[PDB]
Amino acid sequence: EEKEILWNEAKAFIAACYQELGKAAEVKDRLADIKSEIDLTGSYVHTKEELEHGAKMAWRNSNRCIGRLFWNSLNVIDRRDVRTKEEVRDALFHHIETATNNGKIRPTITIFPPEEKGEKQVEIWNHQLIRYAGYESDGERIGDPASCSLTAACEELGWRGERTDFDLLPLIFRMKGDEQPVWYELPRSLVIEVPITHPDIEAFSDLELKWYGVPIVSDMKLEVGGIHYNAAPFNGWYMGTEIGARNLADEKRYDKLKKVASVIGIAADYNTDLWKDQALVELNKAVLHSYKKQGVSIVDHHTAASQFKRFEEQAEEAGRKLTGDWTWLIPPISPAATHIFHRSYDNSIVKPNYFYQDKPYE
Amino acid sequence: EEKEILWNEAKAFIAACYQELGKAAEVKDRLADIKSEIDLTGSYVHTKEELEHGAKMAWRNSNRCIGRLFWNSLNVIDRRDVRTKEEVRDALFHHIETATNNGKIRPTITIFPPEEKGEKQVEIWNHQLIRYAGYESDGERIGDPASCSLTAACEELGWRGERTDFDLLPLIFRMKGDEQPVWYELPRSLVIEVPITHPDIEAFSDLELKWYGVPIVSDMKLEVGGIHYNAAPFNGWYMGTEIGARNLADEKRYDKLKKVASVIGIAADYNTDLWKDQALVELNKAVLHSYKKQGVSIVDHHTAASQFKRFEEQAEEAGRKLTGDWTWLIPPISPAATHIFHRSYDNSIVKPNYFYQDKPYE
Ligand code: HEM
Ligand code: HEM
Ligand SMILES: CN(C)Cc1ccc(OCc2ccc3ccc(N)nc3c2)cc1
Ligand SMILES: CN(C)Cc1ccc(OCc2ccc3ccc(N)nc3c2)cc1
Ligand SMILES: CN(C)Cc1ccc(OCc2ccc3ccc(N)nc3c2)cc1
Ligand SMILES: CN(C)Cc1ccc(OCc2ccc3ccc(N)nc3c2)cc1
Ligand SMILES: [Cl-]
Ligand SMILES: [Cl-]
Repeated sequence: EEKEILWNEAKAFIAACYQELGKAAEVKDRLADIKSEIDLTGSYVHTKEELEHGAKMAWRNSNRCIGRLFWNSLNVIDRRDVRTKEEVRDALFHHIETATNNGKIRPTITIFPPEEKGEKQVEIWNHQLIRYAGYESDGERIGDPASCSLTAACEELGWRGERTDFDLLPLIFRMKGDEQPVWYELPRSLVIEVPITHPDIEAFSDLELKWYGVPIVSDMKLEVGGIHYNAAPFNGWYMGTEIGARNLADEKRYDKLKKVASVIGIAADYNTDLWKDQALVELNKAVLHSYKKQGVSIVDHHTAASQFKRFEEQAEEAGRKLTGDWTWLIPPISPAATHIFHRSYDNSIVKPNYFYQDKPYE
Repeated sequence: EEKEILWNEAKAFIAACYQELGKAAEVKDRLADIKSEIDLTGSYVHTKEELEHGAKMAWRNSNRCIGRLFWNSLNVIDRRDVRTKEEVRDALFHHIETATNNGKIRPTITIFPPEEKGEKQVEIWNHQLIRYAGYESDGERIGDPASCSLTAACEELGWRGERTDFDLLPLIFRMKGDEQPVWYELPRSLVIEVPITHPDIEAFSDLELKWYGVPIVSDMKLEVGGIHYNAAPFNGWYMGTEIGARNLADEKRYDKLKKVASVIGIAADYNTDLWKDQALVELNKAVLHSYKKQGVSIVDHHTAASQFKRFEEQAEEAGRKLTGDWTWLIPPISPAATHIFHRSYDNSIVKPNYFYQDKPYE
């Protein structure tokens, strides 16, 4: 039964992957040797080539991703050889370093041993390798409320935050066999942060806003040809709106719009003044300015949309069906100013792809 | 066959309508007398009460409408008695007047004779009773490009525009029997227009922007209990983003953002400056300011969203399933700053409702 769903997903993936790689004749035999390995072992192992390309296809099939134009240049790191928690830690540390690249961010994925029996070899608890802690107790809100449950979990395991609004969470993951995860504090020299300043408004620094340079999503499962890589953190660079329009602006996140309106010198009294909209623009301007000023890669939502239009064009030209999630592709500011808003997308799920999986904490 | 689909839609509507009206016991007999009239005549006629309430239910079921909180106060004008084109014209003229109400806009619908055999008694060509003409010929673009095909149609029928960017289209509709529609120029005293000025930036008047006060959508079919009112123009007041973020901003409409950026004194050179986003905010501020300054009703998208949240609450409280089209409910500016963005909606079609129908021109 499980042996079957593995085989069908394998046939579909190998065919498409070898087609794209210009190795269509190699299919027949590779497909045969896989079928054998399935019968014998209950699973099969990807070559470096299959895995690298699979990860790339997976990004290409991510309906919600506006940044897909660069799918083919993803930097794939094959860490299926790790066996220990020191290795997992060091691989994660290394991911941060090479992906950050002094600010010239390389879109990178580190791939760990896949699920065996549906049994995890490694299980990463972090939502992102770099994120800020969050604390809610007795009317006191500190840091990122989205990180509240993970922070409280780390604090059960012996970690303690300094309770600034920007405490870096430790790396926390669990190895197969161990009932409890381990956690490792992050070396500050590895983590680039960007202070938020405004190009025109000097007072903007009084808000003492900052964000981390590299978003490294680490809780999603990569699925390639019937193989489940539940631990495979990947990154791109940020689109400014992620920081300025959501992380810093959402009421249930940092909720800074009222403070932003104050430093930019406008009233936050009437809906008709559109002070929130104005706050959002200046904050988003601020974010872009600050990242560029420091040498940390970032894209604005207009450029991002232009790139994604090219992705649409490149897709049709290659004879590939395009898939997308309109509700996630439009940017949270001025979406009607992008072509994305004015067309529709098929939201079908094609594999290889990245998927949600259940959290171990909570 | 047609007699059947009419009966089932009638049973569903009368039941729900009499339930809401507190007349549940009157159903039995009203339903019986309808069934008779169906057998005898092939159709049935709504009472003033059924029709009024039906129009209200139809608005309430409009998935794409953010303004549904006020569904129950819709002002229904019953003009099923018109037989002539002078009557149709005068009813349309009257709609404009009472709905405008010196700027204190009354949400109004005028209801004309429904389709008989699926045969129209009246067929309105205007998309809205008040709209601006549009001209595209030889690299010259004038007025509203969305009105290009209707403008060219009116010009076939003997109308001629002055070719300003704001020529008011004539009312144009066709009566049953007549092979061709008629057109009637709009009396300027009936049409309120609002010049666009900015509260802070005096130079904004140099753009010589204006818009009409009352959007009166006139090409949709109202369906109430199996009866098709193909001619039933209705109106609300504008949400500012409709004018500032779409009509005036869309490249395929008035396309004013570059001009807006110039008068507000910012460069329109780099995506990272977010000059479009900034332009959009000031233009939208300008629109709201100008409507309020003149005494013409308008709502901003934040207030509109707050009202729609109340509509959600009022719906659940009344034990009614809520339906909505997320992609149309979010406003085209700062959607993530409204609760609408952060939840989902069922997009099922419930009748009574308003529907698209095929255009007679084109
Ligand atoms: C290179 C720069 C990239 C940019 C600018 C970019 C941009 C985005 C943005 C803005 C989102 C929406 C995030 C949200 O609203 O929560 C997104 C979603 C996503 N991106 Fe990308 N992305 C990039 C690279 C990548 C890479 C390298 C991968 C994986 C190999 C990836 C996979 C995804 C996935 C899976 C989602 C959806 C996650 C979900 O459903 O919650 N992206 N992308
Ligand atoms: C009272 C103030 C009202 C406001 C502020 C309002 C707001 C809106 C807005 C902003 C839209 C989206 C328009 C677009 O993006 O193209 C919309 C759609 C709609 N509204 Fe309303 N509305 C109001 C009253 C009404 C009334 C009185 C009716 C009918 C009785 C109505 C029926 C609809 C329908 C049918 C649509 C969807 C049209 C389509 O699918 O293209 N609304 N409304
Ligand atoms: C915690 N999850 C259950 C919710 C969740 C998981 C992954 C998510 O990924 C968003 C995402 C993924 C990849 C990205 C790559 C680059 C970029 N700038 N943003 C990116 C943003 C979002 C929400
Ligand atoms: C694939 N296309 C040819 C068909 C198609 C394209 C865009 C579609 O909708 C995009 C869209 C989404 C939201 C909107 C909200 C308001 C508005 N005026 N237009 C809006 C338009 C629908 C169908
Ligand atoms: C020409 N049609 C095929 C496309 C089309 C038709 C009606 C449409 O109605 C939009 C609409 C409808 C009712 C409204 C009521 C109030 C308001 N402020 N806007 C409103 C906007 C939009 C597009
Ligand atoms: C009905 N809810 C309990 C379930 C539910 C609510 C909102 C949902 O999505 C809203 C939504 C739409 C677009 C988004 C784009 C980006 C982002 N970070 N979140 C976004 C969230 C999905 C499911
Ligand atoms: Cl993030
Ligand atoms: Cl309009």
